[PDB]
Parts: sequence; structure tokens; C-alpha cells
Amino acid sequence: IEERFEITGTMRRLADQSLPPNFSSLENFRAYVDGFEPNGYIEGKLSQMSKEVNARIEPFLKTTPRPLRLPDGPPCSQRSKFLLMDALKLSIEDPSHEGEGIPLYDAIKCMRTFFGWKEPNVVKPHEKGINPNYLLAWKQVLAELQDIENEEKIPKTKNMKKTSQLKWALGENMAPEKVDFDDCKDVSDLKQYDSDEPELRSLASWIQSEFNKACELTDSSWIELDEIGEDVAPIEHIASMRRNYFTAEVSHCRATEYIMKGVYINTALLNASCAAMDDFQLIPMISKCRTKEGRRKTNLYGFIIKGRSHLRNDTDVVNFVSMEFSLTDPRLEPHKWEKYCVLEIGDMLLRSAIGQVSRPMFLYVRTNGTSKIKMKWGMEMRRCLLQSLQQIESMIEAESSVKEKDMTKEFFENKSETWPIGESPKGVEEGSIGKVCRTLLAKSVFNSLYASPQLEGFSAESRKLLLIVQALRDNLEPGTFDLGGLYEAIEECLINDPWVLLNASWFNSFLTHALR
Amino acid sequence: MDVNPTLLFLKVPAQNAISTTFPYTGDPPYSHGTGTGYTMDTVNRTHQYSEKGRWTTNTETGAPQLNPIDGPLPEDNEPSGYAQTDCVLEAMAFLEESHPGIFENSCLETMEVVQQTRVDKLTQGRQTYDWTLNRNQPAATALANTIEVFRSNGLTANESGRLIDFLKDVMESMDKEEMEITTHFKKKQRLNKRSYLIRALTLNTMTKDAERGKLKRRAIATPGMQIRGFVYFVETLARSICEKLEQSGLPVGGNEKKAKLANVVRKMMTNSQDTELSFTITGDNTKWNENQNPRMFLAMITYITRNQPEWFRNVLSIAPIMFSNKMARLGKGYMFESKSMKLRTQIPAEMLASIDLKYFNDSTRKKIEKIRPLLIDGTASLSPGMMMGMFNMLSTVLGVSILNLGQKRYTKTTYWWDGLQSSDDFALIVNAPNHEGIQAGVDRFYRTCKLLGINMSKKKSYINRTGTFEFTSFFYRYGFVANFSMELPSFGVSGINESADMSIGVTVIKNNMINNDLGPATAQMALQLFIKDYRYTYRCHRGDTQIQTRRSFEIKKLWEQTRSKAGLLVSDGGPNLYNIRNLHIPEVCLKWELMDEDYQGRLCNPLNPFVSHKEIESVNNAVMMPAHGPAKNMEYDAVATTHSWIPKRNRSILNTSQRGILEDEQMYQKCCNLFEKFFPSSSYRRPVGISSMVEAMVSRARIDARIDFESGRIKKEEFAEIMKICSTIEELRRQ
Amino acid sequence: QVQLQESGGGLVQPGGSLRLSCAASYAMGWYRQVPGKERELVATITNFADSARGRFTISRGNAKNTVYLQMNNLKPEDTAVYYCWSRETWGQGTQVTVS
Amino acid sequence: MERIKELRDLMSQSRTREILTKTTVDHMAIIKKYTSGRQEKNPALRMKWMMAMKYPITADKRIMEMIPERNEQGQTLWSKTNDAGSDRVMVSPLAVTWWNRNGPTTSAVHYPKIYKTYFEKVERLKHGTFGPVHFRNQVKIRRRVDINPGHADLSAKEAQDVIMEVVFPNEVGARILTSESQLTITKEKKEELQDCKISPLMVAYMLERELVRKTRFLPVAGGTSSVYIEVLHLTQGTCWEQMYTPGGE
RNA sequence: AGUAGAAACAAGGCC
RNA sequence: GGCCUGCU
Repeated sequence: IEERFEITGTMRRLADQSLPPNFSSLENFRAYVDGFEPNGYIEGKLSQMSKEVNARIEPFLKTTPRPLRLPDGPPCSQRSKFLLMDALKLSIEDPSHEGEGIPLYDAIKCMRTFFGWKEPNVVKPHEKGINPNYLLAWKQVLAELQDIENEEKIPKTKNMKKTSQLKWALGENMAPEKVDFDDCKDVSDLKQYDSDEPELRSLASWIQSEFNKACELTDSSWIELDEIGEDVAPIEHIASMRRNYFTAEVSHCRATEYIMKGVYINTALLNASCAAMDDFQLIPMISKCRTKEGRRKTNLYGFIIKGRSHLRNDTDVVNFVSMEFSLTDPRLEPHKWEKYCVLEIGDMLLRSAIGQVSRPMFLYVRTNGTSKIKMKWGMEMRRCLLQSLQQIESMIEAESSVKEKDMTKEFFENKSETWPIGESPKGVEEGSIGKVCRTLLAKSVFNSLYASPQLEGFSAESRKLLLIVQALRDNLEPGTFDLGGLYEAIEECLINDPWVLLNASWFNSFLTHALR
Repeated sequence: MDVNPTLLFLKVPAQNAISTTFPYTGDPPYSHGTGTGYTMDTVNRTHQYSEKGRWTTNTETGAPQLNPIDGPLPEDNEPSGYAQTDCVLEAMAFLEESHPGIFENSCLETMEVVQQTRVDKLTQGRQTYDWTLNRNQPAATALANTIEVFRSNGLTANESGRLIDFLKDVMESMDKEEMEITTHFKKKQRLNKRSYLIRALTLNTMTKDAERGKLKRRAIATPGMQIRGFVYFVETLARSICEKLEQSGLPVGGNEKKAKLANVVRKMMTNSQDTELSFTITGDNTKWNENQNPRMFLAMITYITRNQPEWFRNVLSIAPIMFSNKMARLGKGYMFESKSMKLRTQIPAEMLASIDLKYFNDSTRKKIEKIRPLLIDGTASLSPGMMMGMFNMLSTVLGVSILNLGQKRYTKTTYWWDGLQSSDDFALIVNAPNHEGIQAGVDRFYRTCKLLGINMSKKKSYINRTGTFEFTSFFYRYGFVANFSMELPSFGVSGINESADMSIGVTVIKNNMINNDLGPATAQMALQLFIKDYRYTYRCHRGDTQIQTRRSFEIKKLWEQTRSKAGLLVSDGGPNLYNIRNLHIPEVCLKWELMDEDYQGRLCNPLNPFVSHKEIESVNNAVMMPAHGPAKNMEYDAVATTHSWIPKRNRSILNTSQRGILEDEQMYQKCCNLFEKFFPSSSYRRPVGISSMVEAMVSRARIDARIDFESGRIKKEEFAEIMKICSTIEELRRQ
Repeated sequence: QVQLQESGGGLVQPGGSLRLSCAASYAMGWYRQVPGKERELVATITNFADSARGRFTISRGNAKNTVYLQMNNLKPEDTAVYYCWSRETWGQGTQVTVS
Repeated sequence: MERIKELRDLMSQSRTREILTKTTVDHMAIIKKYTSGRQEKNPALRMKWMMAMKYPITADKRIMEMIPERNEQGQTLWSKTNDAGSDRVMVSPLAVTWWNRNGPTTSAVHYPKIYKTYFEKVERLKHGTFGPVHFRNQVKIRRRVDINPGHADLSAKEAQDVIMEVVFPNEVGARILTSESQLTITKEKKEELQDCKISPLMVAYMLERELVRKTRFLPVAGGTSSVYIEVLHLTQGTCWEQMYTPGGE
């Protein structure tokens, strides 16, 4: 038998219309191809082609790269789902573990530990919402917390009443009703969804200080790691010792506290959204630490009210309202709290040598939102620990490949070697390996917190320029074909995100300090 | 003092700490709404990069098509799709000369495969655009629907069970006056010749999500089922060809890519003497897919298949012939909002041809105005170039031809170049006695690339001295450096099931320790964090804790019931015995000797109602879409336990007019289960033949009853009962 | 890329003084090697080892591209080849002999 | 008896009768994969989202007659509402743990005989002897190596006939294995697994894994042996080497 | 309002 | 008010 695959009919005519411009049939084109032999045709067209088609190499020197321009506009605002630098903790000193316990009872017990409650009043308005709604929501939360305190056994999860206050605060019945085009065509206002470049905003100095204090040590251990199989190999012992060193370095770090806060908050929010889709739910922000003395402790930052969460797509938004205690007066950096409503709820007395301070104690209240993807990715914030400590362990291994011996202990104790991890007005400041660990952990945590497309684009297009600059510093005669194009590609990612703008400022500082 | 991590690069080289520059710990960007805008923008951009071509109107589809081939040579560095037929034919000829026997051999193996390939091979594919319903559906479903429609219309050659016969039927369908399709809202609708042609030549456009590394979103395309067989054969030929080319890196993995990159850099630099300078270009190609004309792929394949049986040439040429006339569906549509009346609306994309432009903004208004002339029956003709890397391997072949065209035998000059090409990305090592020689070599390479419709992205490319470069997120600095930030997203619970997730997590940790140079202490930390997240996700806590969950009661009673609690699986609330030495052992086997026999038997019980196995392909294979790469499959070691359940399905089909698909699913699955019970090898080896179900089932009932009496439980009473029941079903099938 | 040349060594009295200087082509410093031993940390730029603290001062002129080591009240135990470095890059060392 | 009886019951109803009559054997695979269920793009997100629901997993109908509808306190274990496109019913994860504390028990003595590869790995590691860790730069060079340490010198297709004749002796067809190595393998794995009742498909899959040779490209430094490659993560690192000798040697 | 960012969510459909 | 769905 002979296999027959014949092109005929319409499919043949299509073959006659898929040839070069000056061919009439597939038969003729195939005959030409079979009869074709190389006779120096690339050279002829290369000679005839215009010489303006070139890839001239522009030398890259120390004076070539210019600082990246940052956008100008109103200062950048806060985007986090919870307070990071201005958080306050009410504690009970209980022996329970992280997941162990019941949320509502722990929150009520922690809140009863504080005395000095005052009738709440407006301090700094939202500037775009209805602050009285926030005030009434706070008082409602307090009242219903007492209502739970009265009854027999604290419920594991509580549902709140759907008053107009939280109906507005949670954005209920505000989605436009879906209709058919044939019924709405004469409406003049009918147009596309607003699709334009985000608003431009200039960097502010608050994000820098927030990152600075996100890398600082603390008086608690915010990581209680799980169990592993007992180490049997010497390499396993080395790994365990290294891991213990890093845990001692990073556990007492605000980055770990932020990691735990985000993980717990997002886990609770996702579980409540998946379970109580319809009805508004109360969730106290809880985080459990261990003191220097070793006594376990619980901490209550505030409360989250989750709203209707009928989330179908990964981008669908669940709205909630977050309330958090703090002592930082919002009258000093108002531009950082554009979307917050801040009340005055009490006074706190912390033991200090200056008599006793008797500071005010405010409540930051805001309406925020998330999505299934955002919740899932925020509940995997513990991989920031991985990223950071993998980088540090790569450093240690690379250095130990030079000296034939493990170099961890002297790195962590002697602290002789230091890396540039920041710049002071005096100059570049270097810190021990532990400070590098904390700095990288904070960088990863902020990447996970302020994640956005701007961050990805800037990261890629700035890694390109970083590689070029590294090649320059290595004396490898780097060259570029269109550096202005790369600069324009980098500068289009900087729009309004505080984190990416801070990264761009850091990159400019690195260029200024480099190229010398 | 202000902390600044970037300053760390002043002491640690950039590549030794490049992992810090990968923000892969946050949510990747996602698209929210329609992808119609991106589709229209891509169509217009592809058509305007070839504006100087010549216009024609297809006599079959009636759509306007633009042919830029052999068009005017470019006079600027902007992207251009004006590829020259003679130049590319000469490049392929030189490729053949440098590698004699490549095309003939590759065609021989491809001919073998094509003439022995089966239809079922088309089911092994992800979403495909079913034209019977004008929507994306699983490959198997679309194939079944198309086969049903063909059989209803009279095209039954595919009953031979051969993919070549299926393609013969597909082509024969092109010459039919009137086909018939089914729609549910069942209604039988008639499609004329032109409508069916456009439905078979069209592509479905969507928006790509979870794409890290760029601020703007892109659009991707999915073809139909009529054209996927030709694409399969063409890609088989291209893969067989590239496997014989060491300059290609597309048909290999990552480690092979690194090995070939190291080999080529060492070859180029080492052979270079002290007088010759060497430079590496880390090049990316701008608008790679939009500038590759299918007609040029037709030319390349017809040159490859010279002196071959004409049927082979025809079957391999059908694919580019259809791509040259390919159409693209605009997309989902556009959603409008009216705040004055507080409402929203969703207009399908098919109305873009006639809908007024008052609702659209300036950018979208202009895009629609520019794309309207190409709109034919709600879809836009996209002849000039490929949409999204459907011919990856042929593009790699063209790039490898360009790379080989500078072997110093065709350059005819002191300078020369080599390197590695993987579609849309390349590393080019060019050597020349002086900087002028390097400049001339790179200029000529760029010029030759522009003669083949390939453009080099000057903004994303840079040249330095050899020894430092990048290639597909692999940073080479006197040796490849591990990143570990590309695999970070794969350190969580995969989402298959409990046992599968555990095994996949431990295996991923192991692999990233082997390949991506993950440290021991870091690996231990990853194991701890993964175990924590696993327990918190599946509500399976240690059991000795007081963490109240929806599953903490049964777990606690199982804990208190067990005597040797060290053998309990983490899924059942037991301790974790994993460590760096135990990352290559399944959990069940690591705890086998510690389990109590009662719990061991209850766990690994074949009669459990949870374990379900469908086919040999889906036993222990998990499809994990890696970050910054195409979808990939992994073999994970796991023991079939009661924890190997499969999760719930979507269940939203119940509210759609396509609700009868579930009844058909149930009936097909019942019949398949009956056949499997009749033919146990149905899953492991897919049955072949031309008979129908009931014939085989009844006849095997005859024989098995017979022989199982000749020794077994059956009795004469039962054997005769089965024989006459077989006769009963026979007469039932008669009527 | 970085080359380093030390100057200012020689024969000196005990209780004498000596100014080492290292010209370069980054943090800098000074290490020393006695005939019977490997490397000993002296100074880095500031930090000084126990055996030389208060006696010796490290300084640098970034405009001259030079790092200096001002040694005072020298002991016979300071007798070593003093090597300058940059950070991977090491000088050839300058002989200091105290007696 | 039963099998032909549900066959007749299926043929009783017109739609299934038509499906059985017009559908040919070759199309078996197609219709078996015919489904409306799309393959998940983000499995982790939905696994973390579905497990927060009640009745998130699926199980055969038989579960309704082995496990009670509710446990001691009344937490529901299974529901009678079937899945989307199957006769299986959606059930809660507790029904898993319940099955592991009061479900039927069997004799799992033969699982070690089936899952030969994994238990051989465990035995090899249990008797291994570690050594000192030496810190020095390792020149990892990339090489093609065989990962499976129990491959019987057979390819996929070469051992597929052996596997069928071991598990499905009647569907072998024309093939009768010529090589005597295959003869002995068939004899051994036939007499060893003569009454094992795990599943034909899993038995075939594990026999394929054990006998079929598989190869992959990996960065290695030393070793190169099959037994030394499975522990390549534990013996070789970036700057450290851990001497190891599996229990086999 | 809010989330978010080149288009969307701020429940959908069926009676 | 009653009931259905949450990648179709």
C-alpha cells in the first residue's frame, strides 16, 4: 500500500495564497526551492542594505550612568494591611502556644489588662469617608465583646450585626447591578472602566525609617520552629548548629513579628471568608511570643471585621475594616495616613524614669481589602526567612570554600568581617553578618508586603543595569546598544508604590557610592 | 544610620547575591478583566511592523492578508518583518552543508512517527479552542466533539484510528458545502463553507496571568483541534532536527542548557589566542513572535523536506499554510460602567466591528479603528506573523541557522561568532583581533538577523568581555551561580493531596539542594516551614497540642488510641521524622516499622473509598506550573494510602446551559468502568481495534464464564444463565 | 585590577617610630608576617589588634589613594614583613625590623 | 455474574445503549478523558481555599455504607450529594482520619513486596555509615546518570510487555517474551505477587518504575553510581563533602 | 469609600 | 421570605 496525502480543493487554493509575493502556485514554489542553491545572496543584500542598520556599541564608563529619576507628586501613602512600626501590644503572659487557645477569650483577657479607657473621639479624619461610622463601629465592637464576655462560653468565632455603619465601611450593595447592553445604550454616562496610569506620587522619608526599624532587634522571640528528625550525620549537626545561630539572630527581629502577624491575619481572613461567606465576622489580631525570661505571652494588636467574601475569581476583592491600637500621634506625618481614620481611645502609663509618661493611646481604623491570591501569598510569608538565610548561608559556604573549614562560628561570634548594609551622613556603614541577615529578612518581608507589578518590572529592569554596572566594576569593558531605552524601561515602573520608590532611591545611592 | 540592602553589592559581586534582586515572595501580577485590548494591540502591532508589504484578499476566507516577504529592506533599527526568501533558503542550505544528512534523517524519523502515530496522542494536551462551542475546553473534550460532528456529517475516516486519517478527514471537511453543529440553550445549526473555514482557522485569545518580570500584561493564543495534528508533526520534525544541533537549547532542560553554555564559552575563549579579543552579548529579541512570518516557516520546511515522498511534504506543509491564513478571536469583550445610573454591562468582542466608538477611550478607540478593516466575522486576520510561540522549535532552528552562519567559513573575515539560541533569548560570543573586528562582527550579525525577520532588543541587551553573562535567568560568572529565588514559589504545599503534597515538598527541597545549591541549614529551615504550613493547611496538627480545629478531635482520639505514636503520619497528627538524610524517602515507608499493625492496615487498605486511579499517566505525576517557565510535570514518589484522595471539582456547570455535559461525563465514565472491569488492561495499555464496545464485552463474557467454570466459582446453572443473558443483550442491541 | 606598593619599612630602634604607607592603583588595612609564622591582623579601616593597640594608628587619604600605618614605641616583637591589602588584593610587603 | 448484569442494565437505557453501540474500542481513551473539568492552574491556592470548606474531598459511594454519617459529637463525615461529573460523593477530611482509627483493617504485609523501590531505599539508608565532613571547593560537573538503582536493564517498551504478562497475562496479544532475563523476571514477580490485591494498575506502575531504566542529567562530583546518586543531596554540596556508604555495600 | 491598576472587584444566575 | 453555585 502507498500512503496518499493529497492537497486538493479549497485547501490547495489556500496553499496558493501562502507563498512569497512573486509566486503563483505551491508547485512552482516547491520547484524553485528544489532548484535553489546558495549563490551568495546574503552578501548582496547585506551590501545593498542601508548602513544605518547597525548595532554600534556605546562604551559604558564611570561617567556614563546617570541617577534614576523619581516621579514627583503628592507624598506616598501607607499600603500595608496592618501597622508595622506603630503597633502596640496588649498582653496576658499565658502559657499557651501560637495556635493553642481560643481567639475571642484571649483578646478579651488581653484588653481587660489595660485600664484608662476613654470615650472615643475623632483625632484625624479619613478625609474621604464618614468618620462617625468608624467611631460607631469601634463602640459596637466593644459592646459586642462585652456581650460575649457575659455569656457562658466564649464562641470560637463570632458574627457581628450588619448595621449601616459596617455596611458603608465594608462597601456593601455598592457594586453596580449587571444588566444587558441592549437595555442601556442611550445613557450618556455609560463608558469603559477607568483604565489609565496610576496617580504619580513622590517618595517620603517614612518608608526609610520603617525599614530601618524593621531590621532592629526586639525583646522577644517571634519564631517557635517545629520538630525535625534527630540529627544522625555530622553534616546534619553542622546544619543544625547553623540553623540555631540564624534563629538566634533573626527570632528577635521586627521582621519575624511582621511575618507572624501577616501569616496569622491572612490565614484567619481566608478561613473566615471561605466559611462565613455572607455574614460579617470579628477576628482579633493575635500573636504569641516568648520573653527573655522564657515566659510565653500573647499580644493583641487589634481587630479585623471581615465582610461579604463571595470570591469567585482569584482577583475578586474581599473588603474588611481593621482597627489597631497605637501610641504614635498621627499629627506629625499625616501624609502617611491618607486612607486611615484615627481616634483617641485611651491613655497608657509605661514605667519611665521621667515620672510616668501617661501617653495618649490612639486607634488607627481603616477600610482595606484583599483577594484570594493576596491572602494565599501573605500566608506564605515564612519563605522570606528562607530567601534571606539561604543568601547568608551561600555567603558562608562561598567564604568557607576558600579556607578549608566551616566558618560559621567565627562569623557569628567574632564579628570581625562586615558588609556595607547602609549609609550614614558620615559615610557607608558596615555591620556584622547578623545585621545582614536581619536586613535581607526585612527586605524580603517588605517585598512580600508591598508586592506589585511595579516591583517586578523595576526589579528586572534594574537587575539588568546592576549587572552592567558590575561588569564595569570588574574591568570587563561593558557596552550597550541603547542605554536610554533601558533607563526609560526602568523609570516607567516607578509610579506610586513606596517600596519600589525606596528601592530606586537605594539604587541611585548605590550608583553614587559605586563608580569610583 | 539608614539601612540599604543594595549597598551590599559593593562588597558581594552582583551575581553572587543576585537572589536578593528577585522579589518572588509576594503575589505575582494578575490580569483582572478582558484581554481584548491586548489582542487588538498585538494584531495592530504585528500588522504595522510589516506595513510596507503587499495586501491581498483571500478568495476562500475573504479576509485581508499582508505579505511582507521579499519586501523592501529595512532602513532603520526598528522591528521589521520583511524577511527575504532567498536569504533564509541560503541560511538553511548552509545549515545543511555544515550538518550533512540532518534534514534527510530527521524527515525519515518524522515520517515513521507520522505514519505510526495515533489519534489519542491529541488528547495529551492542555486547553484547546473547541469550535463546536466557540470556547476553550480540555483537549480530549474538543477532540471528541469534533469527531462526533465529523461522523454526523459523513467524515468517518478517523475511525481507522490514525492521526493521518483524522487529518485527511479534516482537510476533506474544508471542501464541504454545509456542515452541521449542535448548540444547547438542542438546536442543529448549519455552517456554510466560509464560516466553517474561519472557525477552523481561528485562534482563541486570553490574558497570561502569574507572569513575573514585567509591568504590562500580555496576550496568548490557543489554536483549534483541526490544526493541532499538523502542528504536532511539524514540531516533531523540528525537535528531531534540533536534537542534532548543539547550538540549540530549547528541547533540553536547564542543567543541559548550563552545560552547553559552559562548553561554548570555553570553546570560544580557549581557542582564541592572546591576539584575539572575545566579547559576550546577552541578547534578547524584541517582538520575537510578531515578526516571524508563517510563509517563511513553509519555505524552511519545504526546503527541509526536499527529495522526500510528496505526501510527507504535503502533510508537513499543511500547518504553515493554515497559519498564514490564521485568524484570531478578539477575546472576551469589554465591560462598561455607568456611575450616573449605577450599572455595569458586558459587550462581547464580536460587536467591536459594528459597535459605535463613543464608549471607548482614545487609545481603545484608535486601536479599534485601526483593527476594524481586518475584522471578518468577529475575528481578525493575523497573517503577518505568529501570535505566541506555537512554532517554538522552528524559530529555534532559524536562530541556530543564524548562529551557525558565522562559523568563520561564511564570514570570510578575521572576526567570527558562535553562541546559544533559545527562542526570544540568546548568548552570542564573538571573537575578533581588535575592537573594530568585534564591532564589525556584531554589526553583520545584527544585519543578517534583520534579513530573517528577527530583531535584537537593544534596550534589553548588552555586551561585555567573555566570562560574565546571562541566559534565561541563569547568571554565568566564571561558572554558573545558583539563584534559588526562581524556585522559591515551589516551596509550599503543591495542592494535589496530603501524601502527594508531602512527597512533592520533600522532593522539591531535595532537588533544589542538588541543583540550585541550597544549603543544609537552609534546607532544614525549609523542611520545618513546609511542615508547619502543611499542618496548618490540612488541619493536621501534632495531636499532642490543644489547637482546636475541624479535625482536631478525630486526630486526638487516633493519637490516644495508638501505642507507638512515632509511626503516625503527619497527615494524621504524628511527629515529623524527616531530615536532610531522609528527603528521598516517602513518608509511609520511613514510618513503616513504627506504625501499629492496626493503624497500618487501616491506612493502606485497598478497599478504601478515597483512593482513585484513572490511568498509568496520572498515577504519580503532578503538573506544577513553575514560575518563569512553561507548565511542567514531575514524578513524585508516594505510597497509595487513604490520604491519596482527589479533591472536589468546580461544580459550577450546574448553573450553565452546558449542563448536559455532566450527564454525558457520568454515562461515559460508567461505560468506561464497565469496560475496564471487562478489560483490566484498559488503563495501562489503551485498547486498540475497530470493533464496538458491546461486541467485545459480550464475547469476553462468553469466554470468561466458560473458562472460569472449567476451573472456578461458576456453575453450569450460572454459566448457562450468562450465555443466555449474553444472547438477551445481543437481541437487545439488535433492537 | 588593584596593585599595591608598600613603603616606609626598615631597621629601627626599640621605642622608635615608623610610618608605613601603601599606595594603591574599598576598605584597607595592614597585616604582618613574622619569619616563623603565617598572617597576623594589625589594623583595618578603624580597628587594631591587642598587641599593637595605642601604639599604632591607621589612616587613609582617598585623594592620594594611600593607606598609612603610623607605628610608635616599637618593640622587637613588631619585627615582620608588613603587608598592605585591599578587599583579595595583597601587596608584596615591606620589611620592618625592630631591635 | 454481576459484570454482565450491570452491562445489561446499562444497555436497558437508550442513551447508554447508543454510547455502547456506536463507540468503537479505539475511541475508548477519548471518551474516558472526556470531561468538563479544566486542569487547575493554581493548585495550591485552591487547596488552601477548599480545605476551609465542609466536605472538600471526594470518595466512592461505598463510603456511605462503611462510615457513619456523623461522628460522636455529630460532626458530619460524608454527604450524599454527588460530585459534578461523577457518581462519587463529597466527604469531609475527618472521614479519612476516622477510617484510620475505626475503619476496616487488613494485612499490609505485602505492601513491602509491592513497593520494592521505596523499601529498598529505606533498607539501604538504615544500614548506611556516615563519615567526617570535609570542607573544600567541589568542582561540580554536569553529567548524564541513571537515577533508578533497581533497573533490570530494560527500556520502557521492553519491560511493558513483561509487566503486562506479569499482571495482565491474557491481554499480552502476539508478544511472547524471548529474552530469558525477562522469563526469570516474569516468573519471580508472578510467584511473588500471585494474590496481592492492591490494584492491577498500581502494581503495573511500580513494576514499570522498578524494572525500567531511567536517566537524567545532573551536576555531580564523584560518585556516579546508582546507589550514590539517590543520596547526592546528602553527600555533595557547594563547599562540603560528606563521605557515605549505603547499606548495600 | 476601599482594593487595584491599562480592567476589574465591591456576589452571580434562576424563579 | 423559601431553595442553587462558587476555576465552567
